[PDB]
Amino acid sequence: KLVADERTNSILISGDPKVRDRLKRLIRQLDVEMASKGNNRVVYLK
Amino acid sequence: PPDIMLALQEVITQLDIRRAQVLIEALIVEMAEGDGVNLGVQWGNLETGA
Repeated sequence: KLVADERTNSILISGDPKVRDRLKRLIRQLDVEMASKGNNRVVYLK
Repeated sequence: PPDIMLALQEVITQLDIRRAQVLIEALIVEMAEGDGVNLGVQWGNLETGA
């Protein structure tokens, strides 16, 4: 199974060294860019 | 929160530009020109109200 901390922002795991192989895989899988959501913009009226 | 933060920061950085400024010079030109001629001759005889 699964844990983490947002003091650290760190995945913790509970289970296999197969869960350690595949979930170091998923440690890595969703680490990447945040893709600059630009959720908000400020448009300068012409 | 850290995203909301990074977001507010990107909003404040784009609203926080210097403001240009206008020198509004109005130019009111009131130019008035008047010309009157009164000419008129009045006869009168008050001995006999005429």
